[PDB]
Amino acid sequence: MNNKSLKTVEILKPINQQLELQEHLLFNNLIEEIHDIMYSKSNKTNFTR
Amino acid sequence: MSSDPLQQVCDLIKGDLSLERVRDIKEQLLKEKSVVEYQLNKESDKYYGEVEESLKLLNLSKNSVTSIKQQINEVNKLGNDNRFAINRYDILFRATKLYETVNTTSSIYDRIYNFVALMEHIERLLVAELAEDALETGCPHLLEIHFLLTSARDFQEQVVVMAKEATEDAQRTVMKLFSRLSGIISKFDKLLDGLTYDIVEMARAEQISLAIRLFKIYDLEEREDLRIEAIRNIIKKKEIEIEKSSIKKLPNSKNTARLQDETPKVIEYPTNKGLYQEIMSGTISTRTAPRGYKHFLINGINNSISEMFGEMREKYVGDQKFDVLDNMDWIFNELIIVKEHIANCCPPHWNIFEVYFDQYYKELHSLITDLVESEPETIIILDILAFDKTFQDTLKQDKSVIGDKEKETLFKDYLNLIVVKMTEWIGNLEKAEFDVFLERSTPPHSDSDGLLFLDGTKTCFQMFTQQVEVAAGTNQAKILVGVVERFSDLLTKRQKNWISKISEEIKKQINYNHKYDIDPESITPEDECPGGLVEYLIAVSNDQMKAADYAVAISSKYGKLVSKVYEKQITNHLEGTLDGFAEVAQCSSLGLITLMFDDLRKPYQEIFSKTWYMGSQAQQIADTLDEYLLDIKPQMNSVLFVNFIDNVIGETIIKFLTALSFEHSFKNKNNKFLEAMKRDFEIFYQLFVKVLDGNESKDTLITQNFTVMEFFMDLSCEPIDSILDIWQKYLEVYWDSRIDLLVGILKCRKDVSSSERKKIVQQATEMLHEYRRNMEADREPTLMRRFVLEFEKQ
Repeated sequence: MNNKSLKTVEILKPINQQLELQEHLLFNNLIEEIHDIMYSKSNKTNFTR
Repeated sequence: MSSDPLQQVCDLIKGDLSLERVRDIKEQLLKEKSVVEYQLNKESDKYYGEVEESLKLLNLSKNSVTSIKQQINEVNKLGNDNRFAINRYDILFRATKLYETVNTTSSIYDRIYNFVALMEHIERLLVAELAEDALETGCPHLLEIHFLLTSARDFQEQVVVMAKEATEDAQRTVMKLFSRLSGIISKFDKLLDGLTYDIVEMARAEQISLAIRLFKIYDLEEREDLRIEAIRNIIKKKEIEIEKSSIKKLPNSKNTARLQDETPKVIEYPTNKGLYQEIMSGTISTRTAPRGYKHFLINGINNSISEMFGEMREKYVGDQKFDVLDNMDWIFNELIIVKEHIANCCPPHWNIFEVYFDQYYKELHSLITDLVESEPETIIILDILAFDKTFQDTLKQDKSVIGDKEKETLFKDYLNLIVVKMTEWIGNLEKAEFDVFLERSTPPHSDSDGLLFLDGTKTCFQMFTQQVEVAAGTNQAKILVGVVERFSDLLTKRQKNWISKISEEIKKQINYNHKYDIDPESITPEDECPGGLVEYLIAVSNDQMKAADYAVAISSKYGKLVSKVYEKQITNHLEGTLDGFAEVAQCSSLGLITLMFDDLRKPYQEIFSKTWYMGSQAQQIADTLDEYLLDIKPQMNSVLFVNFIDNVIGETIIKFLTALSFEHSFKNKNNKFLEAMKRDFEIFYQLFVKVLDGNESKDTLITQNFTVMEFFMDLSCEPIDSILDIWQKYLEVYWDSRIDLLVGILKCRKDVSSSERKKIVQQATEMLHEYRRNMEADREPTLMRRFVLEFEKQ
C-alpha cells in the first residue's frame, strides 16, 4: 500500500524482504527435496523408513 | 500523499529506519491529533447543538407556529361563527336604522361649526391666554390644550377637512371655512401661540413648577397625541399603502390609474377609502389631530430655546475673548434644570432630556468658533474651551460640554508661539551670557570651587519649565514632545553657539595669554582677557548638568501620564543630551587644555633641543601645568573632569612630543636627551601624579600614555637593535601614530642611519600595515591620532 518509495526505511526494507523470500524458497525446496524422498529417510537423511 | 510524503519528511526527521524515534514521532502525531480532536470534539459538539436547536425550533415553529397561524385558523375561524348571528336582537335595525341617524350629524356640525367659529374666536384670546405667565397662560393645560381640543374639534376643519374631501356637499368645508377662520387657525395657532408661548414660557428660568407642568403637559398630550394622530394619517397612507396599494397596486388593475393613483397611490380617495384608516370606524377617530406643534413640532424650539438661548448667549466677540460658554453653559445649566424639570412635568414630549445635549451643541459649536483662528487670546485659546470641555463635562453627565475639534490646531498655535518665543528667549539668553563671559575678572553665580551655575540658563531652566506647563498641563503628544524636541533643535542651536562664542572665549584667553607671557605681538581687540577661563567654561558644563537637572530630571520627573511610547518620544531628545551635557565640554575643555598651555609655549618646542636636555624647561612645563591642575582640580565638574585630565595627560604628552621633526641629532650621545627621557621622566611623572590627587587616576588615566612614554623612550633614545621592538610594542598599542614617526626620529638622529631605517623602519612598516590587517583587524586614534610625522625617501 504505502509506496514509499523511498528510503527512509522503505526502501531498504525490501532487499531483505525479497532475498528473505528466495531464502524461503531455498529452505522450502530444501525440505521438499529432503524427504522427497530424493534423499531417503523419514527426513532427508535421518533414516527411519 | 502530498502531506504524507511531507509527513514522510517529518518522520524522516527521525533518521531513515528509526523505529524508537518513529514510535516517539508517532506519539507526537498522537499529541497533535489529541488536541485537534479535543477542540474539534467540543467545537463539533457546539455546532451539533446549534443544529439541534436549529431543527428543534424549525420543528417547534413549523408545527407550533403552523398552529399559531392555524391557531388563528382556530380562533380566527371561530371569528367567523357569529358573523350574522350575534347580540341576540335587532342588530340589523341597530346597524341600519339606529346607525342611520349616525349618518345624521347635521345640527352638531351647525352648532359646533358655528360654536367652533364664535367660541374659538373667543378661544383666540381665552384659550390663547398669555400676558405673561400666571402659570404659563394661565394654565396652558387648560388654556393651550383647550385650544388643542378646540383645534381637535376644529380638526374636523383641519385634519377631517382632509377627510371630508367632497363627501356629500360643497359648503361643508366652504361655509364652515369662514367658520374655521376663527375656528381652526384661531384654535390651532391659539394652541401654537399657547405652545410657542408655552415652551417659550417654559424657557423662562423656573419655568415653572406649575407653568411648565400645565404648559408642557399640553405639549406632551397634544404632542404625542399629534404624533399618533399624524402617525395614524401616515399610517393611513401606510395602512392604505398596506391596503389600497394591495388593491390598486394589487397588481391586477393593471394600468393603474390616471391620475388619482401613482400619484397618490396609495392614499387613495377620502371619505372613506382615503380617510377611514384615520377616521371612523375608527375608535379614535379624526385621527385627533391636535395639536401638530404643541411640542410634536415644538419640542425642537425648547431644546433650541436653550440651544437658541445658549447659542444666543455666545455674544460673539467673546466679551472678554472666550466668555461665550460662560453664559452659554449657564444656559446649559438652565438646560439641565429646564430639561429635568420638564421631564418632571411632561413624560411624552416637551424637552424630556434633549435640552442638555442640545446645549452641548450650543457650547460645542459655540466654543469651536470663539477661538477658531487666532482671533481670541492665543495663549489662552485651548485652555478656555478645553476647560469648558472637561469642566462642562464634569458639570453634567460628561454631558452639556464644549466639544471643540479645534483644540489641536490651537495646539499648533501653541507650538508656533512657544517655539518661536523660545528662539527669541534663547538667542537673548545666549548673547547675554557670552557677553558676560568675556569680562574675565569676575565669575558667575558664586561658589569658590568653580561649580558656578548661570543666569540666563536659569531662565531657560525655570522659565522654560514654566513654558511647558501648557505642554504637560494638557499632556500633548504634539507639544510636550514637539515644543520639547523642536526645543531640542533649539538646544542644538544653543550648543552650536556655545561652540561658537566659547571658542571665542578660547581665542580670548589665547591672545590674553599672548598679552601675559607669550610674546605680546598678537593683540586683538576683544581678547583683553587674563587667566580665569576655568570658572567660565566649567560654569557652562555645570549648567549643562543643570540642564540635566531641569531638562533630564524634570523630564522624567513629571511626564508619567502617557504610555512610555510618548514619554519616550520626550525622552529621545532631553536625556540622551547627557552626552550633549559634556559635548560643549568636548569643545570648551579642550580649549582649557590649550589654555593651561598658552603662557608656556617657550619650553613647548625647546624640548628636543639642547636647552631642555639639561635645563629647567621640564620644570616650567611639568610644575606650571601641575599647578594649572592644582586650581582647575577644585573647580571642575566631574564628567568634564575625567575626560579632561585624561586629555591633559594625552595632549600634554603630545605637547611633550612636539619637536620630533626639528632634526636635532639626539643626545643619547652623552645621555642629555636620554636623561631628558629619564630624569625628566621623574619630572614628567608628578605632572600625572600631583595633577591627580583625591582620586586614583594618577596613573590610571596615565597608563595608556606611559605606553607612549616608555615605548617612545625605546623609540628616540635607544640605538639600532633596540628600535625594532620599539615599533613592535609601540605598534601593539599605538598604530595611530604610524611608522614614519621613527623616520622623524631618524631625522633627529645621525648614528642610526637611513639604510638601517630601511630595514628596521620599512620591515617595521610591513609590521605596521600587515599587523593592521592582522591585529587591528591595535587600538584607537588617541593623543597620537594624526601625529604621523613626515617621512623622507624611506
